Formats: sequence, structure tokens, C-alpha cells
Amino acid sequence: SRLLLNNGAKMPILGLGTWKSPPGQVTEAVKVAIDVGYRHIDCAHVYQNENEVGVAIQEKLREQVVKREELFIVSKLWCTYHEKGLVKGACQKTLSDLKLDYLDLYLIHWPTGFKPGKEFFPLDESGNVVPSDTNILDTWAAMEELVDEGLVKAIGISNFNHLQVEMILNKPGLKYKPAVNQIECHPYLTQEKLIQYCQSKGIVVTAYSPLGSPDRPWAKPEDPSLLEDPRIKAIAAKHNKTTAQVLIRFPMQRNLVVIPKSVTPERIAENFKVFDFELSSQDMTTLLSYNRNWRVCALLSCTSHKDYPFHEEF
Ligand SMILES: NC(=O)c1ccc[n+]([C@@H]2O[C@H](COP(=O)([O-])OP(=O)(O)OC[C@H]3O[C@@H](n4cnc5c(N)ncnc54)[C@H](OP(=O)(O)O)[C@@H]3O)[C@@H](O)[C@H]2O)c1
Ligand SMILES: O=C(O)Cc1ccccc1
Repeated sequence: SRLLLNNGAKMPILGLGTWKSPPGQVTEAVKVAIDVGYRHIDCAHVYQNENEVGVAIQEKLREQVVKREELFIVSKLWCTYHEKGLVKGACQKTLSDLKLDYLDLYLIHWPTGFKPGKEFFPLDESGNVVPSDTNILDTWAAMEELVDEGLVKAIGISNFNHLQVEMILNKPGLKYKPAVNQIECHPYLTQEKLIQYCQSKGIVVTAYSPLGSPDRPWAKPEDPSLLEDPRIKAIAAKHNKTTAQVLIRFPMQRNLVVIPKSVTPERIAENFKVFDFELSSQDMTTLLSYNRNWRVCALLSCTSHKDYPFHEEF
């Protein structure tokens, strides 16, 4: 139900994701998620919907449905805010949109820093992404002060490869270890090496895009579908569960936190009904064998960036 983080806090193993959740739909989605029993919401400034997520959280708090301590609210620092003097400001903007006074967890969204500005993906005249000369260790030191100032309870990373995680763990004067590395993970990208690395260092892994992100804006029709994989449908039929429920239970039995996105109330409810069954070790080993090393999120505009995470093996 909950995993212990290295700061002592308990992170709920199931959360609601909010990337691509339209502002006009996400307030309803979050309110239903909280009624249904979700206690963990994954957010980000770059999703352009934190205000509307925050309206739902405020409504449920005022209603007494949950108290603030029961909720685990995550957001992420966007790439254009990596320099030291910008980090606190980005966090405070997210805090006011969400209408909270602290975050439970704040992640560096990607290891790549972009030129600061109003564009989330700043382009030059030849059309490619303009990098910041900032690095990971300096951004980490700026994240560490947010903990010292009470704005966030825990800090972590996202889309970091093992050498990048290593860089942080080996930083002279390291005060707070990354609590969480949030990475893409599903049966087509099982991440066995990066997961075994992080867990050995006491870092909790959160699996994003657990259903394969079928609503990703760069989807093609010849791309594989997890939800339609007949081999995964078969494992689900055996358990009297849906394929989505199998795909959500899968990371859970690997001791991963999982954050499926939905704005549809019956799917939000369906995705919650995953605690009352178990995949056998045979089901688990079978699902692991489906690995293709296929990424939904490869950040393909930044493949030349000095900190691009996905050139390394893991
Ligand atoms: N840190 C990062 O870099 C990063 C990157 C990507 C994602 N994430 C986080 O991870 C979250 C989840 O990943 P994701 O949004 O890419 O995708 P996902 O959860 O793998 O898939 C979401 C899609 O699946 C549909 N869906 C949900 N439950 C379903 C069910 N029971 N049956 C059939 N279809 C279902 C949703 O439709 P409806 O919404 O229409 O129901 C939506 O189209 C994101 O929202 C975000 O919070 C983080
Ligand atoms: O990185 C993410 O979480 C997903 C995303 C992709 C492209 C632009 C904004 C967000």
C-alpha cells in the first residue's frame, strides 16, 4: 500500500497521473480519484494544468474527505528552470497553482537544462533546442535548499540514467539523497538494470507510462499497443481482470510506485481495483520476457544535449 522513503515519509504505491489531462476535465478527474481512494497525484508545471488540479485538492480538503497529511503530492522542475536562482521561483509557482504550502516530493523532471525563457522548449534559428550551461550537481544543490526552507519534504529525480544518479550520490557535501527516480516502465521497457541499481542504493522507483501512454501526441498506428497485446490479454483473462489492471499490478509486485493517468471516472475507479489479486511468479517472469527496449518518451529533440540520459545502456 505504501513505500518508505529515505526521509521517513510513506509514499502511496498507486498514484494518479495528469499529463495530457485537459484543464477542463482534470478537476473532475482528481476529485473522483480522491473519492475513490487515490492519495497520490503526480503533477508538473509543464503539463499546464496545476491550477485546475489544485482546485480539486482544495475542494476535497475543505470537504474533510482527506486531510493534507494523508495526501502525497508530487511535482517536477522543468528544464528551463535549472539554474540556481530560478529553482525556488519555479517551486513557488507550482505551490500557488496547486494552492499548497509544501510538496511531498519535487523532482528534477529531466537531467537536461534548457535556456531560461517563456518557451518550454526554446529553439534557435536552425530550430534545435538551446541548452543551458548548468549541470546536474548545481541544480541538485538548489533542490537541497528547498528542503532546508520547508517548501518540499523530499526531493528526487526523473529520467536519470545510473551514471547521472551516481554523480549525485558521489557529490562532495551531499546533504539529501534523491528519494525517488521516476522513469518509464512497462512490459516493453522493463528497466531491470536501472531498477536493480536504484533499489540497491535505497532510491524508490516510480514507473510512468505503465499502460504505454496510448494518448501520447506522437503515437503512430504501426506502434505496439500494450493494452491490445493478446499475450497480456490472456494473463488478464486468467485473473478475471482487465489488461489495464494487470499492467498496473505488474510494477507494484516489483516494489515500484505506479502512476496511471486517466480523466475517465470509470477507468479511474477500475485502475484502483488492483489490491485484491496477485500475479503469480510465472505471470511476472512472462511479462518481463516481453521487453523490447521500446520508449514512449525518448526526448528526441535533445539527443545532442550534453546531459541526454538515453545514450548510456542504463
Ligand atoms: N517524469 C516524466 O518524464 C513523465 C513522462 C511521462 C509520464 N509521466 C507521468 O506518468 C503519468 C502516466 O503516464 P502517461 O500519461 O504517459 O500514460 P498511461 O497512464 O500509460 O496511459 C494513459 C492513457 O491510458 C488510458 N487509460 C487509462 N486507464 C485505462 C484503462 N483502465 N483502460 C483503457 N485505457 C486506459 C487513458 O485514457 P483516459 O485518460 O482517456 O481514460 C490515457 O489515454 C503521466 O500522466 C504523468 O503523470 C511522467
Ligand atoms: O516529460 C513529460 O512528462 C511528458 C511531456 C512531453 C513533452 C512535453 C511536455 C511533457
